[PDB]
Amino acid sequence: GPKFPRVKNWELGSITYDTLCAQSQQDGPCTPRRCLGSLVLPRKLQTRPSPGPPPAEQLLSQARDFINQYYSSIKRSGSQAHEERLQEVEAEVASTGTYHLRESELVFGAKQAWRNAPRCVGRIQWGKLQVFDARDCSSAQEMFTYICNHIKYATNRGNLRSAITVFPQRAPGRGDFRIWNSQLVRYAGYRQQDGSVRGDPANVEITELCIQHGWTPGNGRFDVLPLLLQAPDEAPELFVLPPELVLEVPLEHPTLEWFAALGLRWYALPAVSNMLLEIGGLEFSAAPFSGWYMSTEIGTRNLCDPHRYNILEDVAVCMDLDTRTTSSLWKDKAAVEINLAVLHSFQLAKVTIVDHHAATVSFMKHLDNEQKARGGCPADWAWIVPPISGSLTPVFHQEMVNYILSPAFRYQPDPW
Amino acid sequence: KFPRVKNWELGSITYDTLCAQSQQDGPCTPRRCLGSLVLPRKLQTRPSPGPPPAEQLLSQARDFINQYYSSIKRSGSQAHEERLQEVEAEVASTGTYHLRESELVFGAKQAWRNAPRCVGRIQWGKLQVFDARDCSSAQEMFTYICNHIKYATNRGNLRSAITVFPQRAPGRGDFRIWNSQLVRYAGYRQQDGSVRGDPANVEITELCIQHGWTPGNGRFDVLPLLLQAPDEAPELFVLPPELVLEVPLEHPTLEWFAALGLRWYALPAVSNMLLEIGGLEFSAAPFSGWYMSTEIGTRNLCDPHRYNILEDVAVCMDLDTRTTSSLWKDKAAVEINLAVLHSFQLAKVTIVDHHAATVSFMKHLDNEQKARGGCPADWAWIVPPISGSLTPVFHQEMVNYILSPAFRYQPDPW
Ligand code: HEM
Ligand code: HEM
Ligand SMILES: N=C(N)NCCCC[C@H](N)C(=O)O
Ligand SMILES: N=C(N)NCCCC[C@H](N)C(=O)O
Ligand SMILES: [Zn+2]
Repeated sequence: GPKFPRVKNWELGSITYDTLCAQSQQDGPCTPRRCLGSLVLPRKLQTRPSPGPPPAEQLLSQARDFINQYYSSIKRSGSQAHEERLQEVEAEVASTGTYHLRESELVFGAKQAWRNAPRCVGRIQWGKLQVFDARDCSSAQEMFTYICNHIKYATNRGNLRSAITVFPQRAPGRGDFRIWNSQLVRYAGYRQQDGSVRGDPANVEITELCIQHGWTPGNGRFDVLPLLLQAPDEAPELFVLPPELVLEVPLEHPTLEWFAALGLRWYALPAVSNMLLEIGGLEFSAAPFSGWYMSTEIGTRNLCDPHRYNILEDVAVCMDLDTRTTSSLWKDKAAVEINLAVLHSFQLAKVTIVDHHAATVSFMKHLDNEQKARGGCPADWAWIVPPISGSLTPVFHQEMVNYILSPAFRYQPDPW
Repeated sequence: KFPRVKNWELGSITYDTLCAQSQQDGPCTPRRCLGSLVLPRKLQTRPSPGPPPAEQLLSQARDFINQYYSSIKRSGSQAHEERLQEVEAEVASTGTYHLRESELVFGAKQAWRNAPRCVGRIQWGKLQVFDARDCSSAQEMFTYICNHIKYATNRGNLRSAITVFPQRAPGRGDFRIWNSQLVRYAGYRQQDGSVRGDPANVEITELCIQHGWTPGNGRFDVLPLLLQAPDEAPELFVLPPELVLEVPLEHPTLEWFAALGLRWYALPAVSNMLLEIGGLEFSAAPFSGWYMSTEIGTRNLCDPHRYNILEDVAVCMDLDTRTTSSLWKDKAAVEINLAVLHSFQLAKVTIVDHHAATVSFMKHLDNEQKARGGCPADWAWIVPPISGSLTPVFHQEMVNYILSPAFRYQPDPW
C-alpha cells in the first residue's frame, strides 16, 4: 500500500499513514542500524554557536521554504505577494547576509514551532498562543521588563494563558540575546558540605552561577532564583523577580491531613527560557514560552525523580507503608497520592492545570485533527506517555512517528 | 559511529560499540524514528519455498559457528576448523545444514540475550533447552509441549525453558503452533460485537471452534492447542487441566476483590515467534519464563482492548469515576497489581514485580556493558506500563538494534 510509515493504534485497531514526515528537511539520531530515539539530547538538532554568518545559500532555501509555508497557511501560495515576498527575502540576504520576518510571519512561525514540537503533549492548544514581539529589545534591563510583562499576562491570576516572547534574532558576528536560566521560574539548588543538595538538584549549576554574579543566596528548599539576562556582547546582569508576580501553590492532600505539613509547593507557571526558536533559518536564541502544567510533571517528575526532590520515601513513611519490600508497591501508592495532592492543590487555588488522563485524551484528538490537516503529526512516544499509569492512557497504545519539522524549538548550548 | 548513552539519574555515560555488530536493519532512518512501532513492515520472515542463497546462509553460519567457538574458548582450535568445513560441506551439497545440540543450546540462550524487548534478560544464562527436532507429527509436538509445560511449571517454582521443533525446510511447510501462547483464555464474540473472555484471542478462538473444538462460555476458558505439522491441517489438542496451573486472584485487604472471580495462568509461554540461528529458522520454538506482575495486573487485566476491568474495580472501591482528576484509574490499577503479586505469592508461584524486575535489568545492562560493550534494549518495552519514572530504567537511555541469534515475529500460518 502507501509508501509512507504505517502507524497503528492497538486499542482501536485503526491504521493511518504519515505522509507529513516526507516534509522533514532534517535528520535525527536514527539510522537503519540502530534506534537512538530514547536519547534526550542526541547531537542532531543541537544549534551550536555558528558565529561566522551562515551559508547564504543554505539560509536561502530555508527561508524560501518558510515563506512558502506562510503563504500556504494564508492560502495565497503562488500569488504575486508570495513571489514579491520571495524576491524581497533573497535581495535582503544578498546584500545583508540575513533577513527579517514581518509581524504576521513571526506569529505564524512561533505557532508552527509549538505545533511541530514532538515532545509536547499539549499541542491541541497550538493555535492559541499569545505572541509578544520584543524584537526591539536592546538591553538586559528591557529583557527583564518584557519577561515581567510575560509572567503577568501568562499567569493571569491563575487563569493561565499560553504565551511566548521573542527577543532579537542572532546577527552576523554579534552577541546573542540569552536567558541563562532554563526556566523563568526555578527553585535554588544548594550544594551541601555533606555532599547533598538542598532544594532542587537540577538547578545547582545555575544557582552557583547566580552567586558568582552577585546574588545573595538563601537557604530554603524552595527559593525562587533570580534571572541572569544577557544582551549582545555583554556579561549577564542579575534581576530578582517581584515575589508578587511569581504565583505559587502550597500543596495539601484532599484527605491526608499531614501532607500539608510537609511544606511542599510549586510555582504555577511553567516557562522554558533556554530553548532556541528557529524560523526560516533565522535563529531566536531568547524566546521564552509558557503554557500550563500537566500534573505528572510536578507530581511525578519534579517531586519524585531520584535526582530531584525525591520525596517518595518520606511520603510513603508518612502513609505508613512497608518501604523495605518492592512488592508492597509503596512507591506506586505514594506517587498516586502525591499527584492527587498536586491536582487538588491547584484546583483549590484555582490555578490552571491538567491531569495526565485529560491531557492525553486531548492529544489523541489533536493527532486526529493533524492527520486530516497535514497527513500526520511528529511525536516522541517516550515523552508523550506520562511518567505514571502509562498504559492507562490512550497514547500508550498509539504508535508514533518521530521527526523534525521547522519552524522548531531546539536545544542550544549554555551561554557559559 | 559509537552512540553515547546516558543515565539521567546518575549522570553516568557509556558508549555502545556492540551495535557495530548489528548486521540486520531496523525500521528507523535519519529522516524519522519508527521505534514505537510493534511489528516490522518489512523485517518479516518471508516464505521458505526455495532454498536461501547459499552465499547468504553460509556467511550467517560461519559467523554463528565462530560465535559458538569463542564462547567455549576454542576459537581457531582444530574442532572449530573442522566444524566450519562440515557446514561448508553440507551447505554446498544440500543448500542447508544442521546444528549440533550444544550449538543449539548456545544459540537459544543468545537469542534471549539479544532480545531487545525483554526486561528479564538477567536470567539469560539459565535456560533449559529441550531438543524436539526429532519430531515428525503434531501428536508428538503435543507430548513435547506437555513435557515443556510440566517442567517449566515445576509446581509453582517456575523455571525458564524453550522447546525447539524442526527448522524450516525449503519447499516444505512449517511446523507451527497456531496459538500465540501455550496458555490463553478464549475470546467469544457475542452477537453485538462485545466479547466474553480475552478479546485478544477472538481469532484463535474462532479457528479452534472451526476445527471441532467445543467452546465453553466463561471469561477464563483455557484454549486448546492447534498444532500443525508440515503441509497438513492443524490438529486440535486439549491440555490436561492438572497441567495448566492457575492462580485465583484476591486482594490482601479488600475482602471483596476475590468476588470478581478473576484468575490468571502461571506460565507465560510464547509460541508464535521464530528463532533464528546461523541462518536456520525454527518456526516453532515455544519458550517460557515467569511473569512480571504488570503484564497481568496492568496490561492483560486493565488494557481497554483486553479484560478492561478498571471501572468495575473502581466502582467496588467506591471511587469517583465521574472525573479523571480523581485518579480513580491510577488508584485501581495499583490495587489490581497488588492483588496479582499477593495472589501469586500466596499460591507460591513465581512472579516478579516491576520494581525488582527493572532493578535486576539495570544490573544486566552493566554486566553486558563489560561483557560486550553494550546491550540492545527497547525503552518503550523495558519501562513498565505503570509507575514508569518510578523505576530506574525510565531514566536510562537505550540503543535498539538487531543481533543474531534472535527471536523474530513471523506471519500467521492461516
Ligand atoms: C498549554 C499547556 C501545555 C501543556 C500542558 C504542555 C505539556 C508538555 C509536557 C508534559 C511536556 C514534556 C515535559 C517534560 O517531560 O519535561 C511538554 C514539552 C514541550 N512543550 Fe508543551 N505543553 C503546553 C504548552 C506549551 C507551549 C505554549 C509551547 C510552546 C509555544 C510548548 C512547547 C513544548 C516544547 C518545545 C516541549 C519540549 C521541551 C523539551 O524538549 O524539554 N508547550 N509540554
Ligand atoms: C525469567 C523471566 C522472564 C521475565 C520476567 C521476562 C519478562 C519480559 C517482559 C515483561 C517482556 C515484555 C512482554 C510484553 O509486554 O508483552 C518480555 C519480552 C520478551 N521476552 Fe522475556 N522474560 C522472561 C523470560 C524470557 C525467556 C526465557 C525468553 C526466551 C528464551 C524471553 C524472550 C523474550 C522475547 C523474545 C520478548 C519479546 C516478545 C515480543 O516481541 O512480543 N523472555 N520479557
Ligand atoms: N507544561 C509545560 N508547558 N511544560 C513544558 C515542559 C517543561 C516543564 C518541566 N517539565 C517542568 O516540570 O517544570
Ligand atoms: N514474562 C514473560 N516471559 N513474558 C514474555 C511475553 C509474553 C507474555 C505476555 N506479555 C502476557 O502478558 O501474557
Ligand atoms: Zn528510532
